[PDB]
Amino acid sequence: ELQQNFTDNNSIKYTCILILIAFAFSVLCRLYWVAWASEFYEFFFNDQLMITTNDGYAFAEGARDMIAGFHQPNDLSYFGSSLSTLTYWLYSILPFSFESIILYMSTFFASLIVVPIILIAREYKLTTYGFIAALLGSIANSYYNRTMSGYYDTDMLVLVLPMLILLTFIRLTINKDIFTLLLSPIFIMIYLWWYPSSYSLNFAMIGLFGLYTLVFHRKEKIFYLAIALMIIALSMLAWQYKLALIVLLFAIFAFKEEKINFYMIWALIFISISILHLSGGAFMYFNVNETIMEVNTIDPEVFMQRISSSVLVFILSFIGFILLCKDHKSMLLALPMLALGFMALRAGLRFTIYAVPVMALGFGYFLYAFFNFLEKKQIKLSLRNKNILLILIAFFSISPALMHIYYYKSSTVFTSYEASILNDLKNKAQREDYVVAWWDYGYPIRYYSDVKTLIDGGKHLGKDNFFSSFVLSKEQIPAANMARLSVEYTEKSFKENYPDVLKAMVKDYNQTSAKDFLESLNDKNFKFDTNKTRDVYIYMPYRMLRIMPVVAQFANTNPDNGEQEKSLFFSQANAIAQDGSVMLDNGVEIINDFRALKVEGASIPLKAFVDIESITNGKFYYNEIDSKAQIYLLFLREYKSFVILDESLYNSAYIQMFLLNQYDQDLFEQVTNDTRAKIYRLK
Amino acid sequence: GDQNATFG
Ligand SMILES: [Mg+2]
Ligand SMILES: [Mg+2]
Repeated sequence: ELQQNFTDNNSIKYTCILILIAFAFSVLCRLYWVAWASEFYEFFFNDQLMITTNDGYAFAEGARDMIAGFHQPNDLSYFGSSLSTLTYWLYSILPFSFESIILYMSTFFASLIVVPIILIAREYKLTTYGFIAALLGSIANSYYNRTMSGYYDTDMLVLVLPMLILLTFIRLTINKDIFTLLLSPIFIMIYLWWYPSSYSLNFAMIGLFGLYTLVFHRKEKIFYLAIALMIIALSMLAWQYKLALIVLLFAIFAFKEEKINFYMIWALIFISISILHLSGGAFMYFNVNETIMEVNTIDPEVFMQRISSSVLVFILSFIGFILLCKDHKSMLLALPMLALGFMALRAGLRFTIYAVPVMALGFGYFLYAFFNFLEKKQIKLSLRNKNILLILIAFFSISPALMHIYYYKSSTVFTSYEASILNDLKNKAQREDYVVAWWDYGYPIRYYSDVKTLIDGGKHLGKDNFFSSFVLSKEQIPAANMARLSVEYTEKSFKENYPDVLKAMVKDYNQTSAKDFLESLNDKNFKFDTNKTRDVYIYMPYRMLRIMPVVAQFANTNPDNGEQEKSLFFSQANAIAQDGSVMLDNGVEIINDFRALKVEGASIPLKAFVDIESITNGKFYYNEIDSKAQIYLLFLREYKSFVILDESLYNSAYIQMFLLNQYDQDLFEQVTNDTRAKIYRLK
Repeated sequence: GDQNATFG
């Protein structure tokens, strides 16, 4: 059991048992969050847990539509998407419900990385260390997080595929066996299919592979053939030309023994790169980039963590990677994927992922590395002891990622309540009907309602967010006007191809600027030169409260000149203490009988205090204070939650029509009403 | 954190 030599074993059977254990383990772990989120009712729909990233419903939707047979005209469905396609294959191949497939797919597929980890390890005659590099790599924070049992987004193979490509590269370097020639341009293709954006990453890995062929291999044949086939796999050529051209250029090389000279290969290279060439190789709005969670920044603490779940382990891993490299050279071929992770630090939070698997092999090597110092600096160490030491070093370094997984308990994109509200919305609304909501929501809104939306997590530039921002944060009447004009003109963009929709409306209402247009959606009696084609809704859920500032900013940003119109003072927080001095999270207090706030030392007069007791019914008590102030304090007793507004947010169609349940009845109709969310419709 | 959502 424990006295056997595991280090020096690199056998088929062994490698596959370690792949089995590694994989099974990486799956068991994704699978605690299910052990936890099932005892919670708010997390279920159609008798199964729901998805964990907005992004997901993009594909879900799409796939569902693929399962139907068709998606509608000009609604933005991901019918045919990589992920959609694969879900809809595995669906018609399996006895499990869409929701459960959609659910566990992430868990399955992303556990595959555990395979190239230990395989590459094994190329380096270090399998057992690979096993470790992969237990670690299949759990590390960033990776787990973007790959939970819930995460039905493109991310499940984003690191499996290039990591396969790289073991491909290396196996070519070492064994120079021809099967590699078929695999890397195949992998490189699949990756490119199943994530259009891996483009640059692939380009880069190929560049490297070439400069590297030039250094360490400027003589070997197979290699230029490979650069050329990879390069062909990169370009944009009907799948058939690729598969074909590859297979011919393969057989000729396997069965033509040796007879091909450099010049004709450099012509294959030049030619192929020509294929590449033939293929490809004023109105200002607020910026959606200082706004996306997934792309927020980091304190290098969490950088390290995210990449390896332990700063000490990060410092061990970096070193292990350095030695591994300047001990093997091929591992050098990982550099791009390292760099991407590091790009995180200035590019985004969501990039650390790229640097997990590599920095794991690194770590693995360091153990080998280290266990050398011992055996090689003369240190009699028996096998019982070496194995116990390995197992402990390992459990020790992995446990942090375990802990993180325990502590990492997401809810769902939405709760049952919200879903079912939307589903209910399906049977009331027509498939061509537009729903105005914020972009965070658009996907779910769509998967659950089959409706069309103005903006989604994909269509969410400042220019696109402007409308949904406006309808939701400006005054009721003008909001009610945007809704109409934004939906209609968004449906017109689909034929007349407006580069700037807002500008379209403007030039189509003979207004000289954009503030003259917008200060003009006020007057309830509004000319309508553009026709009514479908019914428009507006979804206003409690959840969007924490975001009201961020959402409002966009319409606050005057399309004419970048500038932010108003001041925007807003904040939602909870109570912690009372004597009558009440402390609020954000450091704001409520003092002298709900009249004034201590906002960083500054006492402030409340223009009033609103006390809302029934969101559903409209029952509140408007307390008047300092008629000559600007800051409103609200209390939602149904959510024991405090709010802090300024006049214009107090008057924004959302706070007005949701929190206070008051809405101009000749403009709207309250289609749905719940403490959790409302839905209105234009008349 | 890791989700294509708005904050904050
Ligand atoms: Mg995503
Ligand atoms: Mg549809």
